[PDB]
Amino acid sequence: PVTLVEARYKSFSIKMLKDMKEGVKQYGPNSPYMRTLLDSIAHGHRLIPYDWEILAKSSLSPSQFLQFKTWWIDGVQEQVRRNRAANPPVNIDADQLLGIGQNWSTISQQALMQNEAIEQVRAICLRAWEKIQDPGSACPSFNTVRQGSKEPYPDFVARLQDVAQKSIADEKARKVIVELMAYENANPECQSAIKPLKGKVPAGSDVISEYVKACDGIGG
Amino acid sequence: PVTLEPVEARYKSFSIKMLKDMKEGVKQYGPNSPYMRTLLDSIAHGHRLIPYDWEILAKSSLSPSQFLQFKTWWIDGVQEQVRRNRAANPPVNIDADQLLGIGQNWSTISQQALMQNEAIEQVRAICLRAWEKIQDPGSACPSFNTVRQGSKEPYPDFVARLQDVAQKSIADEKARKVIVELMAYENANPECQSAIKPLKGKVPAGSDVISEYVKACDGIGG
Repeated sequence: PVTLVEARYKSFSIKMLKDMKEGVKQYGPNSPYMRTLLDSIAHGHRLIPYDWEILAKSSLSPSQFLQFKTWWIDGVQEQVRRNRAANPPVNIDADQLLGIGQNWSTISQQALMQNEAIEQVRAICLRAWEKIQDPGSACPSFNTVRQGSKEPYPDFVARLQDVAQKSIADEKARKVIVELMAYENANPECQSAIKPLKGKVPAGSDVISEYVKACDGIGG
Repeated sequence: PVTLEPVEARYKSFSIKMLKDMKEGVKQYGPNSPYMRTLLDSIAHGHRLIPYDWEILAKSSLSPSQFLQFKTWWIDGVQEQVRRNRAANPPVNIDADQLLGIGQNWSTISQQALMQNEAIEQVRAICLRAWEKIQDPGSACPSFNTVRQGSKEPYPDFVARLQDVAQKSIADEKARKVIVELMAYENANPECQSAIKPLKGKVPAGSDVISEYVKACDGIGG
Protein backbone atom coordinates (compact mmCIF):
# COMPACT_ATOMS: atom_id res chain seq x y z
CA PRO A 1 0.00 0.00 0.00
CA VAL A 2 0.98 3.67 -0.29
CA THR A 3 2.17 5.94 2.52
CA LEU A 4 1.33 9.65 2.66
CA VAL A 5 5.49 13.92 1.80
CA GLU A 6 4.93 12.07 -1.47
CA ALA A 7 3.48 8.73 -2.56
CA ARG A 8 5.66 5.73 -1.69
CA TYR A 9 4.43 2.23 -2.54
CA LYS A 10 5.73 -0.81 -0.66
CA SER A 11 4.70 -4.44 -1.12
CA PHE A 12 3.53 -6.67 1.72
CA SER A 13 5.88 -8.69 3.89
CA ILE A 14 6.17 -12.46 3.69
CA LYS A 15 4.35 -12.98 7.00
CA MET A 16 1.14 -11.26 5.91
CA LEU A 17 0.93 -13.27 2.69
CA LYS A 18 1.73 -16.50 4.55
CA ASP A 19 -1.04 -15.80 7.06
CA MET A 20 -3.54 -14.98 4.30
CA LYS A 21 -2.78 -18.14 2.32
CA GLU A 22 -2.84 -20.31 5.45
CA GLY A 23 -6.21 -18.84 6.37
CA VAL A 24 -7.85 -19.17 2.96
CA LYS A 25 -6.58 -22.71 2.40
CA GLN A 26 -7.74 -24.11 5.73
CA TYR A 27 -10.94 -22.29 6.68
CA GLY A 28 -12.30 -20.93 3.40
CA PRO A 29 -12.36 -17.51 1.77
CA ASN A 30 -15.59 -16.48 3.52
CA SER A 31 -15.23 -17.88 7.00
CA PRO A 32 -15.76 -15.13 9.61
CA TYR A 33 -12.07 -15.19 10.56
CA MET A 34 -11.07 -14.34 6.99
CA ARG A 35 -13.70 -11.62 6.69
CA THR A 36 -12.47 -10.03 9.93
CA LEU A 37 -8.81 -10.26 8.85
CA LEU A 38 -9.53 -8.93 5.36
CA ASP A 39 -11.54 -5.98 6.65
CA SER A 40 -8.77 -5.21 9.14
CA ILE A 41 -6.31 -5.19 6.24
CA ALA A 42 -8.45 -3.13 3.86
CA HIS A 43 -9.79 -0.50 6.27
CA GLY A 44 -6.34 0.00 7.79
CA HIS A 45 -4.43 0.75 4.58
CA ARG A 46 -4.58 2.46 1.19
CA LEU A 47 -5.12 -0.25 -1.43
CA ILE A 48 -4.57 0.59 -5.11
CA PRO A 49 -6.00 -1.84 -7.72
CA TYR A 50 -2.48 -3.25 -8.09
CA ASP A 51 -2.64 -4.49 -4.51
CA TRP A 52 -5.97 -6.27 -4.84
CA GLU A 53 -4.45 -8.29 -7.67
CA ILE A 54 -1.28 -8.98 -5.68
CA LEU A 55 -3.33 -10.01 -2.64
CA ALA A 56 -5.92 -12.13 -4.44
CA LYS A 57 -3.45 -13.84 -6.76
CA SER A 58 -1.10 -14.90 -3.96
CA SER A 59 -3.94 -16.22 -1.78
CA LEU A 60 -6.56 -17.94 -3.92
CA SER A 61 -6.74 -21.08 -6.00
CA PRO A 62 -6.61 -20.51 -9.77
CA SER A 63 -10.24 -21.62 -9.89
CA GLN A 64 -11.05 -18.73 -7.54
CA PHE A 65 -8.99 -15.93 -9.07
CA LEU A 66 -11.21 -16.32 -12.14
CA GLN A 67 -14.33 -15.76 -10.03
CA PHE A 68 -12.73 -12.82 -8.23
CA LYS A 69 -11.77 -11.14 -11.50
CA THR A 70 -15.18 -11.84 -13.03
CA TRP A 71 -17.26 -10.35 -10.24
CA TRP A 72 -14.83 -7.42 -10.02
CA ILE A 73 -15.52 -6.68 -13.70
CA ASP A 74 -19.28 -7.04 -13.17
CA GLY A 75 -19.19 -4.75 -10.14
CA VAL A 76 -17.35 -1.97 -11.91
CA GLN A 77 -19.63 -2.32 -14.97
CA GLU A 78 -22.60 -1.70 -12.70
CA GLN A 79 -20.89 1.05 -10.66
CA VAL A 80 -20.07 3.06 -13.80
CA ARG A 81 -23.80 3.35 -14.65
CA ARG A 82 -24.43 4.98 -11.27
CA ASN A 83 -21.44 7.30 -11.73
CA ARG A 84 -22.46 9.07 -14.94
CA ALA A 85 -26.01 9.70 -13.64
CA ALA A 86 -24.79 12.12 -10.94
CA ASN A 87 -25.24 15.87 -10.53
CA PRO A 88 -22.39 16.75 -11.04
CA PRO A 89 -21.20 13.56 -12.76
CA VAL A 90 -17.97 12.25 -11.27
CA ASN A 91 -14.88 11.53 -13.36
CA ILE A 92 -14.69 7.86 -12.37
CA ASP A 93 -14.71 5.72 -15.51
CA ALA A 94 -14.21 1.96 -15.83
CA ASP A 95 -10.46 2.06 -16.49
CA GLN A 96 -9.74 3.91 -13.25
CA LEU A 97 -11.35 1.27 -11.03
CA LEU A 98 -10.14 -1.79 -12.95
CA GLY A 99 -6.55 -0.58 -12.73
CA ILE A 100 -5.93 -1.10 -16.45
CA GLY A 101 -5.89 0.98 -19.61
CA GLN A 102 -3.54 3.72 -20.80
CA ASN A 103 -3.39 6.22 -17.93
CA TRP A 104 -3.85 3.65 -15.15
CA SER A 105 -1.51 0.74 -15.91
CA THR A 106 1.52 1.48 -13.71
CA ILE A 107 1.79 1.93 -9.93
CA SER A 108 3.16 5.47 -10.24
CA GLN A 109 0.05 6.55 -12.15
CA GLN A 110 -2.23 4.86 -9.59
CA ALA A 111 -0.58 6.21 -6.42
CA LEU A 112 -2.00 9.71 -7.07
CA MET A 113 -5.63 8.65 -6.69
CA GLN A 114 -8.17 10.42 -4.52
CA ASN A 115 -10.12 9.13 -1.53
CA GLU A 116 -13.40 8.63 -3.40
CA ALA A 117 -11.93 6.21 -5.95
CA ILE A 118 -10.27 4.31 -3.09
CA GLU A 119 -13.52 4.01 -1.16
CA GLN A 120 -15.29 3.04 -4.40
CA VAL A 121 -12.89 0.27 -5.39
CA ARG A 122 -12.96 -1.08 -1.81
CA ALA A 123 -16.68 -1.86 -1.76
CA ILE A 124 -16.72 -3.59 -5.14
CA CYS A 125 -13.61 -5.62 -4.27
CA LEU A 126 -15.21 -6.72 -1.00
CA ARG A 127 -18.45 -7.64 -2.77
CA ALA A 128 -16.33 -9.55 -5.29
CA TRP A 129 -14.63 -11.47 -2.48
CA GLU A 130 -18.04 -12.20 -0.96
CA LYS A 131 -19.11 -14.22 -4.03
CA ILE A 132 -16.15 -16.61 -4.30
CA GLN A 133 -17.25 -20.23 -4.04
CA ASP A 134 -15.66 -23.13 -2.16
CA PRO A 135 -13.42 -25.45 -4.26
CA GLY A 136 -15.86 -28.31 -4.89
CA SER A 137 -19.28 -26.68 -4.78
CA ALA A 138 -21.77 -24.58 -6.72
CA CYS A 139 -24.17 -22.04 -5.25
CA PRO A 140 -27.57 -23.72 -4.78
CA SER A 141 -31.07 -22.25 -4.78
CA PHE A 142 -33.47 -21.98 -1.87
CA ASN A 143 -35.45 -25.04 -2.96
CA THR A 144 -32.50 -27.32 -2.15
CA VAL A 145 -31.61 -26.20 1.39
CA ARG A 146 -33.88 -28.24 3.66
CA GLN A 147 -33.24 -29.50 7.19
CA GLY A 148 -32.81 -33.22 6.69
CA SER A 149 -33.58 -35.81 9.32
CA LYS A 150 -31.01 -36.19 12.12
CA GLU A 151 -29.49 -32.75 11.71
CA PRO A 152 -29.36 -29.92 14.26
CA TYR A 153 -31.36 -26.77 13.75
CA PRO A 154 -28.59 -24.08 13.87
CA ASP A 155 -26.61 -26.10 11.32
CA PHE A 156 -29.67 -25.73 9.10
CA VAL A 157 -30.05 -21.99 9.73
CA ALA A 158 -26.37 -21.25 9.08
CA ARG A 159 -26.67 -22.67 5.56
CA LEU A 160 -29.59 -20.37 4.76
CA GLN A 161 -27.71 -17.38 6.13
CA ASP A 162 -24.88 -18.06 3.65
CA VAL A 163 -27.04 -18.89 0.63
CA ALA A 164 -28.86 -15.61 1.21
CA GLN A 165 -25.47 -13.86 1.40
CA LYS A 166 -24.07 -15.07 -1.91
CA SER A 167 -27.24 -14.48 -3.93
CA ILE A 168 -29.15 -11.47 -2.60
CA ALA A 169 -27.33 -8.14 -2.43
CA ASP A 170 -29.53 -6.11 -0.06
CA GLU A 171 -29.51 -6.89 3.66
CA LYS A 172 -33.12 -5.87 4.33
CA ALA A 173 -34.17 -8.29 1.60
CA ARG A 174 -31.92 -10.93 3.18
CA LYS A 175 -33.53 -10.68 6.61
CA VAL A 176 -37.16 -11.11 5.54
CA ILE A 177 -36.31 -14.05 3.26
CA VAL A 178 -34.30 -15.97 5.85
CA GLU A 179 -36.91 -15.28 8.55
CA LEU A 180 -39.60 -16.67 6.26
CA MET A 181 -37.60 -19.67 5.03
CA ALA A 182 -36.49 -20.69 8.54
CA TYR A 183 -39.98 -22.15 9.12
CA GLU A 184 -40.98 -23.63 5.74
CA ASN A 185 -37.94 -25.85 5.19
CA ALA A 186 -37.71 -27.18 8.75
CA ASN A 187 -38.18 -30.75 9.94
CA PRO A 188 -41.64 -31.80 11.20
CA GLU A 189 -40.23 -31.99 14.74
CA CYS A 190 -38.93 -28.42 14.71
CA GLN A 191 -42.06 -27.27 12.87
CA SER A 192 -44.27 -28.69 15.63
CA ALA A 193 -41.86 -27.29 18.22
CA ILE A 194 -41.78 -23.85 16.60
CA LYS A 195 -45.46 -23.35 15.61
CA PRO A 196 -46.66 -21.95 19.00
CA LEU A 197 -43.81 -19.40 18.89
CA LYS A 198 -44.38 -17.85 15.46
CA GLY A 199 -44.35 -14.08 15.15
CA LYS A 200 -43.58 -13.35 18.81
CA VAL A 201 -40.32 -11.65 19.80
CA PRO A 202 -40.45 -10.73 23.52
CA ALA A 203 -37.89 -7.95 24.06
CA GLY A 204 -34.63 -6.91 22.39
CA SER A 205 -34.15 -10.27 20.67
CA ASP A 206 -33.70 -11.58 17.17
CA VAL A 207 -36.40 -13.90 15.83
CA ILE A 208 -33.98 -16.71 15.01
CA SER A 209 -32.60 -16.65 18.57
CA GLU A 210 -36.01 -17.66 19.93
CA TYR A 211 -36.37 -20.04 16.99
CA VAL A 212 -33.19 -21.99 17.77
CA LYS A 213 -34.00 -21.75 21.48
CA ALA A 214 -37.40 -23.36 20.85
CA CYS A 215 -36.35 -26.63 19.22
CA ASP A 216 -33.31 -27.58 21.16
CA GLY A 217 -32.58 -31.21 21.67
CA ILE A 218 -34.60 -32.50 18.82
CA GLY A 219 -32.16 -33.85 16.27
CA GLY A 220 -29.47 -36.46 16.69
CA PRO B 1 -98.99 -9.39 3.98
CA VAL B 2 -101.70 -7.10 5.34
CA THR B 3 -101.72 -3.32 5.80
CA LEU B 4 -103.47 -1.40 8.59
CA GLU B 5 -104.49 1.71 6.70
CA PRO B 6 -107.48 4.01 7.42
CA VAL B 7 -108.76 1.41 10.86
CA GLU B 8 -109.03 -1.06 7.96
CA ALA B 9 -107.01 -4.20 7.22
CA ARG B 10 -106.66 -5.07 3.53
CA TYR B 11 -104.77 -8.09 2.21
CA LYS B 12 -102.18 -8.01 -0.57
CA SER B 13 -100.26 -10.94 -1.99
CA PHE B 14 -96.50 -11.21 -2.42
CA SER B 15 -94.80 -9.83 -5.50
CA ILE B 16 -93.21 -11.92 -8.22
CA LYS B 17 -89.69 -10.68 -7.53
CA MET B 18 -90.09 -11.33 -3.79
CA LEU B 19 -90.97 -14.95 -4.47
CA LYS B 20 -88.39 -15.33 -7.23
CA ASP B 21 -85.38 -14.34 -5.15
CA MET B 22 -86.57 -16.46 -2.20
CA LYS B 23 -86.73 -19.49 -4.49
CA GLU B 24 -83.37 -18.71 -6.09
CA GLY B 25 -81.85 -18.34 -2.63
CA VAL B 26 -83.24 -21.59 -1.22
CA LYS B 27 -82.33 -23.58 -4.33
CA GLN B 28 -78.70 -22.42 -4.44
CA TYR B 29 -77.40 -21.64 -0.96
CA GLY B 30 -79.67 -23.85 1.14
CA PRO B 31 -82.64 -23.14 3.40
CA ASN B 32 -80.46 -22.45 6.45
CA SER B 33 -77.64 -20.39 5.03
CA PRO B 34 -76.71 -17.25 6.97
CA TYR B 35 -77.96 -15.21 4.01
CA MET B 36 -81.42 -16.79 3.92
CA ARG B 37 -81.85 -16.55 7.70
CA THR B 38 -81.36 -12.78 7.64
CA LEU B 39 -83.47 -12.44 4.48
CA LEU B 40 -86.37 -14.41 5.98
CA ASP B 41 -86.06 -12.51 9.26
CA SER B 42 -86.15 -9.20 7.41
CA ILE B 43 -89.27 -10.36 5.58
CA ALA B 44 -90.99 -11.54 8.76
CA HIS B 45 -90.15 -8.68 11.13
CA GLY B 46 -90.95 -5.94 8.61
CA HIS B 47 -94.38 -7.26 7.62
CA ARG B 48 -97.57 -8.70 9.09
CA LEU B 49 -97.64 -12.42 8.30
CA ILE B 50 -100.91 -14.27 8.93
CA PRO B 51 -100.75 -18.11 8.79
CA TYR B 52 -102.00 -18.04 5.19
CA ASP B 53 -98.91 -16.17 4.04
CA TRP B 54 -96.50 -18.51 5.80
CA GLU B 55 -98.02 -21.42 3.91
CA ILE B 56 -97.87 -19.51 0.62
CA LEU B 57 -94.23 -18.46 1.13
CA ALA B 58 -93.24 -21.95 2.24
CA LYS B 59 -95.03 -23.79 -0.55
CA SER B 60 -93.76 -21.50 -3.30
CA SER B 61 -90.11 -21.67 -2.23
CA LEU B 62 -89.31 -25.18 -1.00
CA SER B 63 -88.89 -28.67 -2.37
CA PRO B 64 -91.84 -31.10 -2.06
CA SER B 65 -89.83 -33.12 0.48
CA GLN B 66 -89.25 -30.03 2.62
CA PHE B 67 -92.79 -28.75 2.89
CA LEU B 68 -93.46 -32.13 4.52
CA GLN B 69 -90.92 -31.19 7.18
CA PHE B 70 -91.94 -27.55 7.60
CA LYS B 71 -95.60 -28.46 8.12
CA THR B 72 -94.66 -31.27 10.52
CA TRP B 73 -92.52 -29.14 12.78
CA TRP B 74 -95.15 -26.40 12.63
CA ILE B 75 -97.70 -28.91 13.94
CA ASP B 76 -95.32 -30.13 16.65
CA GLY B 77 -94.44 -26.57 17.63
CA VAL B 78 -98.07 -25.69 18.15
CA GLN B 79 -98.78 -28.95 20.02
CA GLU B 80 -96.47 -27.63 22.75
CA GLN B 81 -97.50 -23.98 22.81
CA VAL B 82 -100.95 -24.64 24.27
CA ARG B 83 -99.29 -26.59 27.10
CA ARG B 84 -97.73 -23.24 28.04
CA ASN B 85 -100.81 -21.18 27.14
CA ARG B 86 -103.35 -22.72 29.53
CA ALA B 87 -100.95 -23.77 32.31
CA ALA B 88 -99.73 -20.20 32.90
CA ASN B 89 -102.00 -17.88 34.87
CA PRO B 90 -103.95 -16.05 33.56
CA PRO B 91 -104.61 -18.57 30.76
CA VAL B 92 -104.76 -16.89 27.35
CA ASN B 93 -107.40 -17.52 24.69
CA ILE B 94 -105.09 -18.93 22.01
CA ASP B 95 -106.31 -22.33 20.82
CA ALA B 96 -104.65 -24.76 18.43
CA ASP B 97 -106.91 -23.87 15.50
CA GLN B 98 -105.83 -20.22 15.56
CA LEU B 99 -102.09 -20.62 15.14
CA LEU B 100 -102.51 -23.36 12.53
CA GLY B 101 -104.92 -21.37 10.37
CA ILE B 102 -107.51 -24.15 10.15
CA GLY B 103 -110.89 -24.96 11.62
CA GLN B 104 -114.13 -23.00 11.37
CA ASN B 105 -113.35 -19.62 12.92
CA TRP B 106 -109.91 -19.17 11.32
CA SER B 107 -110.05 -20.71 7.84
CA THR B 108 -110.45 -17.80 5.40
CA ILE B 109 -108.32 -14.78 4.57
CA SER B 110 -110.91 -12.26 5.75
CA GLN B 111 -111.29 -14.17 9.02
CA GLN B 112 -107.52 -14.44 9.48
CA ALA B 113 -106.86 -10.77 8.71
CA LEU B 114 -108.06 -9.71 12.20
CA MET B 115 -105.71 -11.40 14.67
CA GLN B 116 -104.15 -9.75 17.69
CA ASN B 117 -100.46 -9.02 18.02
CA GLU B 118 -99.74 -11.63 20.70
CA ALA B 119 -100.91 -14.34 18.29
CA ILE B 120 -98.78 -12.73 15.57
CA GLU B 121 -95.60 -12.93 17.66
CA GLN B 122 -96.52 -16.47 18.68
CA VAL B 123 -97.01 -17.76 15.13
CA ARG B 124 -93.82 -15.93 14.10
CA ALA B 125 -91.77 -17.59 16.83
CA ILE B 126 -93.23 -20.98 15.95
CA CYS B 127 -92.58 -20.68 12.21
CA LEU B 128 -89.03 -19.35 12.55
CA ARG B 129 -88.15 -22.37 14.69
CA ALA B 130 -89.93 -24.69 12.25
CA TRP B 131 -87.76 -23.35 9.43
CA GLU B 132 -84.57 -24.21 11.35
CA LYS B 133 -85.15 -27.96 11.16
CA ILE B 134 -85.52 -28.30 7.38
CA GLN B 135 -82.79 -30.55 6.06
CA ASP B 136 -80.50 -30.24 3.06
CA PRO B 137 -82.04 -32.02 0.02
CA GLY B 138 -80.56 -35.46 0.61
CA SER B 139 -79.49 -35.69 4.23
CA ALA B 140 -80.67 -36.77 7.66
CA CYS B 141 -79.63 -35.10 10.90
CA PRO B 142 -76.73 -37.00 12.49
CA SER B 143 -75.89 -37.44 16.16
CA PHE B 144 -73.10 -35.78 18.12
CA ASN B 145 -71.03 -38.98 18.10
CA THR B 146 -70.67 -39.00 14.32
CA VAL B 147 -69.33 -35.49 13.75
CA ARG B 148 -65.64 -36.34 14.06
CA GLN B 149 -62.91 -34.39 12.30
CA GLY B 150 -61.35 -36.62 9.70
CA SER B 151 -57.69 -36.54 8.83
CA LYS B 152 -56.79 -33.91 6.20
CA GLU B 153 -59.79 -31.75 7.08
CA PRO B 154 -59.42 -28.11 8.19
CA TYR B 155 -60.56 -27.03 11.63
CA PRO B 156 -63.26 -24.38 10.85
CA ASP B 157 -64.99 -26.74 8.42
CA PHE B 158 -65.32 -29.13 11.38
CA VAL B 159 -66.51 -26.58 13.93
CA ALA B 160 -69.08 -25.30 11.42
CA ARG B 161 -70.55 -28.81 11.15
CA LEU B 162 -70.64 -28.98 14.95
CA GLN B 163 -72.58 -25.73 15.17
CA ASP B 164 -74.91 -26.88 12.38
CA VAL B 165 -75.72 -30.04 14.36
CA ALA B 166 -76.18 -28.09 17.59
CA GLN B 167 -78.59 -25.63 15.97
CA LYS B 168 -81.02 -28.37 14.92
CA SER B 169 -81.01 -30.50 18.08
CA ILE B 170 -81.03 -28.01 20.97
CA ALA B 171 -83.68 -25.32 21.29
CA ASP B 172 -81.93 -23.28 24.00
CA GLU B 173 -78.88 -21.39 22.76
CA LYS B 174 -77.26 -21.01 26.18
CA ALA B 175 -76.97 -24.80 26.22
CA ARG B 176 -75.80 -24.69 22.60
CA LYS B 177 -72.82 -22.57 23.63
CA VAL B 178 -71.44 -25.00 26.24
CA ILE B 179 -71.60 -28.18 24.15
CA VAL B 180 -69.74 -27.02 21.04
CA GLU B 181 -66.83 -25.81 23.19
CA LEU B 182 -66.48 -29.30 24.67
CA MET B 183 -67.02 -31.29 21.49
CA ALA B 184 -64.45 -29.14 19.67
CA TYR B 185 -61.73 -30.68 21.81
CA GLU B 186 -63.33 -34.09 22.28
CA ASN B 187 -63.91 -34.85 18.58
CA ALA B 188 -60.73 -33.59 16.91
CA ASN B 189 -57.94 -35.50 15.21
CA PRO B 190 -54.73 -35.85 17.29
CA GLU B 191 -52.82 -33.30 15.19
CA CYS B 192 -55.11 -30.60 16.55
CA GLN B 193 -55.57 -32.19 19.97
CA SER B 194 -51.82 -32.01 20.59
CA ALA B 195 -51.84 -28.42 19.34
CA ILE B 196 -54.88 -27.45 21.42
CA LYS B 197 -54.04 -29.19 24.72
CA PRO B 198 -51.92 -26.40 26.37
CA LEU B 199 -54.65 -23.80 25.71
CA LYS B 200 -57.61 -25.42 27.49
CA GLY B 201 -59.22 -23.47 30.29
CA LYS B 202 -58.05 -19.90 29.69
CA VAL B 203 -58.90 -17.04 27.34
CA PRO B 204 -56.97 -13.75 27.69
CA ALA B 205 -59.32 -10.82 26.93
CA GLY B 206 -61.86 -9.59 24.38
CA SER B 207 -62.22 -13.08 22.92
CA ASP B 208 -64.06 -16.35 23.18
CA VAL B 209 -62.99 -19.97 23.41
CA ILE B 210 -63.80 -21.14 19.89
CA SER B 211 -61.61 -18.54 18.17
CA GLU B 212 -58.62 -19.06 20.46
CA TYR B 213 -59.03 -22.75 19.62
CA VAL B 214 -58.99 -22.14 15.86
CA LYS B 215 -56.04 -19.75 16.01
CA ALA B 216 -53.81 -22.57 17.25
CA CYS B 217 -54.71 -24.89 14.33
CA ASP B 218 -53.85 -22.38 11.60
CA GLY B 219 -51.91 -24.63 9.26
CA ILE B 220 -52.45 -28.14 10.58
CA GLY B 221 -55.18 -29.28 8.20
CA GLY B 222 -54.40 -30.76 4.81
